[PDB]
Amino acid sequence: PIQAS
Amino acid sequence: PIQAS
Amino acid sequence: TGLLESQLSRHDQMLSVHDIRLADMDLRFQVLETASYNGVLIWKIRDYKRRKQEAVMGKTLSLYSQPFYTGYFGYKMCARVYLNGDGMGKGTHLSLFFVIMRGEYDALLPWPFKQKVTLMLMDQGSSRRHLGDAFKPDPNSSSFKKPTGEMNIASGCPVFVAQTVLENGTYIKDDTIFIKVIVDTSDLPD
Amino acid sequence: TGLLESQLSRHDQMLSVHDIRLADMDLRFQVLETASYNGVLIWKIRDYKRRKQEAVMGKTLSLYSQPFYTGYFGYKMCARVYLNGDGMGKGTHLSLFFVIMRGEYDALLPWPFKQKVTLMLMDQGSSRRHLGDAFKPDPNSSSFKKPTGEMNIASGCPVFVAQTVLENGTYIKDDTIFIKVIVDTSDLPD
Amino acid sequence: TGLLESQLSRHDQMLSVHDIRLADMDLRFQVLETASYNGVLIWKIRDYKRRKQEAVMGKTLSLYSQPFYTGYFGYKMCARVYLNGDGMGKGTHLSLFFVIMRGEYDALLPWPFKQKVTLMLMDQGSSRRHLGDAFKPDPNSSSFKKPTGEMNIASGCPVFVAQTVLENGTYIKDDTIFIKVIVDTSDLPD
Repeated sequence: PIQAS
Repeated sequence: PIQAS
Repeated sequence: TGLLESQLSRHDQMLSVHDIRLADMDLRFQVLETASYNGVLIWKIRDYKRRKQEAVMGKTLSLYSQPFYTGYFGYKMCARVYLNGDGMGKGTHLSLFFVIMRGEYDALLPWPFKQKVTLMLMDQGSSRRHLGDAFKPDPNSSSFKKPTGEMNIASGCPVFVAQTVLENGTYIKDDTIFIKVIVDTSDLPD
Repeated sequence: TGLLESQLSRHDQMLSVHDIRLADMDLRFQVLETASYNGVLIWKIRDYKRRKQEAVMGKTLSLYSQPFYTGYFGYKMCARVYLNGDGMGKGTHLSLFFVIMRGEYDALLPWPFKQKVTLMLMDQGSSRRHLGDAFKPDPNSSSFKKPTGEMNIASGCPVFVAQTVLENGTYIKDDTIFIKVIVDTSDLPD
Repeated sequence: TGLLESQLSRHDQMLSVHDIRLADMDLRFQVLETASYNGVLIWKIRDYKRRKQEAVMGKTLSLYSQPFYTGYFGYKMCARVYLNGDGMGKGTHLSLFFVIMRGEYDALLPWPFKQKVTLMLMDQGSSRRHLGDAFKPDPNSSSFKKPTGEMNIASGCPVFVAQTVLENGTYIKDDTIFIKVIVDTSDLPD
């Protein structure tokens, strides 16, 4: 689960 | 079952 | 003075547009306030005597219920009643019909529509002898095709209940009747 | 100028009515956005200090929750709180009550109201040690009769919780309390 | 005439405020009409081609879904989509993210948020071959803290689906796609 920029 | 007029 | 009249005219116009939009939102509230998402519709119809008469006179032949649904993003449905009857029940019966409406999530649902449908007129007397009739939709009727317009052709029971029966029993208290429609959802994969 | 003034007056009055309707729709939205249909109410009460003071000064003695429901067409109910207490609890306790309201489908529901009711003050602390009490509606009370006015007589606990307990514990947080009402619904038509 | 002009100016101002207020309840109606309280979001995105070009041009980089909930008084959540992709998928993928929002009942809910989340893009073709990806929120990510602002940092899948796949499959139909989020609600207050 990556975050948004 | 029957439809309407 | 010509300029003042112009601005008053503009304001009057836009006040008229706001008066419509507010009337519209009052209706939208009532639709939301009576919405249901478990496949069960209860439909309260007030002023039965005045409304039956409107149908005898051909002012308003039929009434529609508010929409109801099988889930939060499921089929959108409603009911249509003729208090003075339609087809082979005209003038002698109350006719009760089921309608599929075009719903926002139709591209995601099975078509044709195939859930079991139960139409009922509630008995407000203490006996609770509700009148009911169920049916399995016929996959070839255009009533259960994926909608192309706001509503499909209605389908149901033109001779649901005889008017004499309806009015002599305990279905009408305080000039009101209740219609219940039960769509079976236990086969629906959400 | 007589005509010009007349029209300006007409518009001002209509603009007043529109402000009223707009304000009443903001309130209708809030009610819809906090509605529930599984027989469980969560009531969020903000500005506790100010509001508790308005009950001491006798400005606002009691508060009402938004309505909540046992099902989409079930009993309409709500809760009533006295931040400075009522009856045998005035000035010493918080008082909490349960209220049956006149719903649109009352003619279709069992009377008297017989569902079990649980009143609760939520602990916002890590213990989550909620205060609560339950009861079975006594069928001889006019609290559970089929409503004839907007609301029935409230019924519940005048000495629900002592104010000293409530204010020294962890029930209050960011000047906010939560009340929970649970109506058992597992013996009714869905 | 100076007095007439002043009242005309006062009515014009109020008319503008009403026009804003009316437009804003239109949005509120659409949010309420698409609310879901069972933990499952279906998100309909119309005008794919135009909105995709808006993201490419940098006009509108991302779109937010309407909020959805785990219960009537549960977590508030939404979805975020980048049609032209974000991060390691900018220009080549569609990116799709889950967002915890500040909820009115946060003081009653477990933090960090630990519910399983499935992100999907629906197949509108007969295969019903939906693209999907589930994940268990990492208890240490700030994406799952008790919200302090309106929205936590979004978390999800930057390389959810490659654009070439998406646009060569049966996922688009009448210039519309559908996104589904399922939060598991089985281990919580019911």
